[PDB]
Amino acid sequence: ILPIRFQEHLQLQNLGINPANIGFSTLTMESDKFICIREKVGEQAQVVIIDMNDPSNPIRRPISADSAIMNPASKVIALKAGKTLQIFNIEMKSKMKAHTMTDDVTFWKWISLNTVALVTDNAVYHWSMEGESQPVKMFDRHSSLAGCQIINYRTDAKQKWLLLTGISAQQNRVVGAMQLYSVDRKVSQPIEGHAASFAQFKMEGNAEESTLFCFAVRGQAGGKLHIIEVGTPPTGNQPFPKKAVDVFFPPEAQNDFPVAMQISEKHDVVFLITKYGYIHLYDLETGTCIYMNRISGETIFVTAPHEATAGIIGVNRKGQVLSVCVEEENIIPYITNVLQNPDLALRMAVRNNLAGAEEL
Amino acid sequence: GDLLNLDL
Amino acid sequence: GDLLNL
Repeated sequence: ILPIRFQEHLQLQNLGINPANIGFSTLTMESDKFICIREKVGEQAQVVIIDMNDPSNPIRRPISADSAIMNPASKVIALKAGKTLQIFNIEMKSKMKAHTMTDDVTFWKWISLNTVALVTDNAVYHWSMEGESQPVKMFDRHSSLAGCQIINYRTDAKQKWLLLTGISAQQNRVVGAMQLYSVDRKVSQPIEGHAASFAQFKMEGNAEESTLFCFAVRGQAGGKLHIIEVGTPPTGNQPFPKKAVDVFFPPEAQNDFPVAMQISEKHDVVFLITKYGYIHLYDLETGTCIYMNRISGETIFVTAPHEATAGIIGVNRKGQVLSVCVEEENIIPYITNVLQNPDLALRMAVRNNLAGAEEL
Repeated sequence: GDLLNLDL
Repeated sequence: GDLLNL
């Protein structure tokens, strides 16, 4: 019995997708509802839109864009070409917005149901779809990300803590460089790190939720996972005690590093995936490592939250679409009998109303 | 013009 | 660090 459940959802090559177009610059997955792939067929560029609820009937349309990202919840697509941004509602067959930036947008993504984040060489912007809203500058980029490949951008629930991540080669390894920005303080901090997420967590005894920042890093000395409260606690709350724990890489994976993180607020667990397809599960409250294993031969290059199970969904270089979530009937007995940690098993059983700690 | 060619 | 002490 394992504490997690692995599932294959689709094989993209079986829907006529060219394997050469299955990668980070051409395939986007902004949520679990859609996958978008840019393909060139003859002289004509096209977008293929896969509805994950009806995947055998994809729409293919002509485009002239360098990047396409679908809204997390609706058939509303954003397209760009250099500095030119355009937004379309597909069901309404209409152009809803257009904007031309001063600088080329090098990376973008949806950070909520109605807001797109834009990254240029110099700065980060947020653009709301409400009313006649225009892009608003959030902060200037820090010099420590200069020349990095930008791989991610994330925020907390309230959009008060913002996090930009890039990577590059230094001393024959992949080094991550993050910029954490506080909107209320108007201050940045540079941090060495590879993958991260924010989460809301209500501690025993507190009236208000804590906002936590979790990040994983493979540094010059080994892997580490940090879980730390950002800002001063909501009035009347105890502060969350910070945790720092090891992240294991085997001796034969000397070049591997963290590429993705998703946190389940249903189970209060952190899912970590590495470039070469290793999956780790940690407890959010303590940082205790619950499980690790290799689950993809091919590299995983994009992930999202998997709504139905509160797990993680992703796509590998072969075009396998896969998910991992907590196995609710097994996790508590596993922790008790295989990890031999009755304290953690009892805590998780009562905290998240899971069955299995009636006999320890 | 448009970055997407809409069907109709 | 300004924002966080790691």
